[PDB]
Amino acid sequence: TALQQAFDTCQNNKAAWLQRKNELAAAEQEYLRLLSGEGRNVSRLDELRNIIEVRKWQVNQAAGRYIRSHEAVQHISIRDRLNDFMQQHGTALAAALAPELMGYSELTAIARNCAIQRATDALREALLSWLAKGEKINYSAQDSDILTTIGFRPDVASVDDSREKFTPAQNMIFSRKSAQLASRQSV
Amino acid sequence: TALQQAFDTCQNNKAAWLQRKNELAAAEQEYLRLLSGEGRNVSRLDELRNIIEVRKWQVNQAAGRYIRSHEAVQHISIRDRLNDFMQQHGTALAAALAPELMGYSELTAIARNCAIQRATDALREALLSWLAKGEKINYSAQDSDILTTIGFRPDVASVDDSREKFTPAQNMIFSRKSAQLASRQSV
Ligand SMILES: [Hg+2]
Ligand SMILES: [Hg+2]
Repeated sequence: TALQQAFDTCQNNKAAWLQRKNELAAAEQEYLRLLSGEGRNVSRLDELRNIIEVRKWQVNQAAGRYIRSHEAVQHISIRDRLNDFMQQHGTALAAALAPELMGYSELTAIARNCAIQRATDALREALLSWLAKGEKINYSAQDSDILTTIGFRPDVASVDDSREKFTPAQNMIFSRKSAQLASRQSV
Repeated sequence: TALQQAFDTCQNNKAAWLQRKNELAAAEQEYLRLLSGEGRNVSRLDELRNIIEVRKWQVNQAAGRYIRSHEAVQHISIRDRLNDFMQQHGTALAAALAPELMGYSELTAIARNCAIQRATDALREALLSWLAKGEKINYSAQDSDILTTIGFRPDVASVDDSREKFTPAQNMIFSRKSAQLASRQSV
């Protein structure tokens, strides 16, 4: 399913994000070791300084991509579970909304928009009243394992990491440097 | 119930509106009979001209009041039937919306607004997809007799009748003249 793929991608993206944070930390650590020593490796320091800049960008990109993949999983589940819900109870729901919705398949564009907006306001009010009961809400059983596994929201750390904005021109430079970093043989 | 009262009021208001339209027509008819005759009852004509102006205002007011009472019946039924719906299926609906709604009773004001808006967008999308099936929508069985009796929408005649706007100052004058018209003994 699309949901399963979306979950595999989210899990992959979260790992990539944490991997980048590890790599950055490893570079920061080597840099600091050199700053703390007696030597003065001008070129190694300069190269590490460049690497650190690249890793920060990678952390930022990975964090954003992870957040979007996380939201994608939830978005797909909601859509799909709501479709199943309407399959079971659409008739009763529409019937309750009949004074707004009856004759929908015959309405003009302008009429359909009004009808949907008003039906939507009524639904919102009903949802709000039900929510006020304070009943605890669990995930749909069908998607509970996946939704539980991914967590309710991405950690704020990923939001902090992706806050910085990079232009397309910057992404061009950094994506080039990333590829260069990826083909480096350590020696 | 509030719905039963609202229906009694709608039925009353529709009758009042048609009654006013009859009264106006009766005055217009007497006026025309006089215009078509040989006589020249200056004062009766002038009084009829005044009466006709008052009846037009009454038709306008009654029409508006009828439309609002009709919408009130539908508004109450939708609210009530949706409440019953949530009573039966709220848990499943909320569960399907869990990635948006879970933890709602704990959210800040800003968070609650976002959560409701997003849950509401998802609902709208689900409703739209279900509607695209083109299944015919009937009234909830509980309110079907009342909703059928009142009709889906007020006749456009009532919209035409209430289109004209009257200021509070005009309503003051006309409401006075209406009362005067009501205490007239015909002679
Ligand atoms: Hg994930
Ligand atoms: Hg009515």
